[PDB]
Amino acid sequence: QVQLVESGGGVVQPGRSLRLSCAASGFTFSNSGMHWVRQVPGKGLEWVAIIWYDGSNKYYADSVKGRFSVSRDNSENTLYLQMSNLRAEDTAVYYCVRAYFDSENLYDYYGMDVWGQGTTVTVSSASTKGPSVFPLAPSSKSTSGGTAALGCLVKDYFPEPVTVSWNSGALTSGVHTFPAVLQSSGLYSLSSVVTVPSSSLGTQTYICNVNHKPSNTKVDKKVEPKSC
Amino acid sequence: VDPNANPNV
Amino acid sequence: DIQMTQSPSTLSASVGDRVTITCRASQSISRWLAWFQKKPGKAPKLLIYTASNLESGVPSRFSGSGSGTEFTLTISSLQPDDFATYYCQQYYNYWTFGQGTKVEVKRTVAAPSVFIFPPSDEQLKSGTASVVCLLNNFYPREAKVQWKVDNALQSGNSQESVTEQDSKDSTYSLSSTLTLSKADYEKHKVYACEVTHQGLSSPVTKSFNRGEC
Repeated sequence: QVQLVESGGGVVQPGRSLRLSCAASGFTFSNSGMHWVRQVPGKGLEWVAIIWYDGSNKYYADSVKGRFSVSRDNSENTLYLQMSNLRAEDTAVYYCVRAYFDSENLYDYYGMDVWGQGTTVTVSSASTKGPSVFPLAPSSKSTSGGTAALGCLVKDYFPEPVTVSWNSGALTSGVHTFPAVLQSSGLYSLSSVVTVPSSSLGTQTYICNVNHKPSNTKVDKKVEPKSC
Repeated sequence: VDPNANPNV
Repeated sequence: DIQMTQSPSTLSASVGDRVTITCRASQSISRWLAWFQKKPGKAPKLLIYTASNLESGVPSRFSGSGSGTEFTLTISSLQPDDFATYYCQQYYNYWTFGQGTKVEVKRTVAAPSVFIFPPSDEQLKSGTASVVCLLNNFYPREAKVQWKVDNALQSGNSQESVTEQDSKDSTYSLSSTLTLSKADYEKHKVYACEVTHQGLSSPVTKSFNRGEC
């Protein structure tokens, strides 16, 4: 039952600071070295920092050296990562990772074993904004045989995430809510498309529900067919 | 101290 | 300064297939190599440590070998739980990971269904025009979507998003969003996306004219 739970993730503007925490349970936190690993969107996994069991030794990756500080509080079973002078490239999912621990610890060089589920840190000068939901209207251009496509464009929201729900009763061959894309404005955007029977386009009602909790926005939009 | 050496007790 | 390279980048396989993925190091790391498994939305899990030793609870179908610069991870019989991404990690000089290797579900080539959506009038009233091109249920994932405005190939004004592989039909779905200003949208009349895929004998073009809808 070795369990590592990250906390403190969220939005932080560039040049500012944020501290992450990691709650350790199921093992002796005081007896284990700990790691921080991050995965920048698109880029692969990269090691951030390591701290010794007693806090006496700390090493960092060159990309975060001089801006990031790793700490621990063995009396509270908590690991810390103080991030300062944050840049957009520091936007990533940060994982709390335990160093390799064995009872017959006769090893020379040590890696990592148990990871936490991770927390997301979004570094941007953008402000919290609810999305604008626009209809992707069905038409002959979005119909192929007995299957038609329609959807909703969820545009210009920050931060992540949003939840797009389609109404029950919308006969659906498949719902594809695409991963978000970061636009040049620093705002996110996604589409949620659904395949429906072409027979029901002139009768069935199709409504998408977009809920953006950070802005407390819950918007429903009906997608109506066009003559095209 | 080698950063890859044993970081545990 | 130890780089880890993995081949292949994407591996297509089926249930029961013997799967082998290779990891190379820029220098000799002896056996100080580890293999991790990460399924989407879930945290990485350590499968193999010291190049070849299996971790506790890891199924015996997983196997690892190598010493020095070249390493391999082998799954003798591929199970449904084994479809994920695998990373190798060296722990000799700091900790660096490979770019990852995704094990996807092999299936027959499936051509994409191409749909195009014109901008809504509500979005045009906000001063921006987004045209969306949908590629639905296709395989393999490699697909080329090109935007043409008045038969002029567009660069820099589109962004694409692809879904993960759906367990139902082992297919992918892709969207391409062309974003223009209302001033530029009304300058031109013809809008089209061209899709090039292995399941298509010729590039498929769906188009629409501003004002027809």
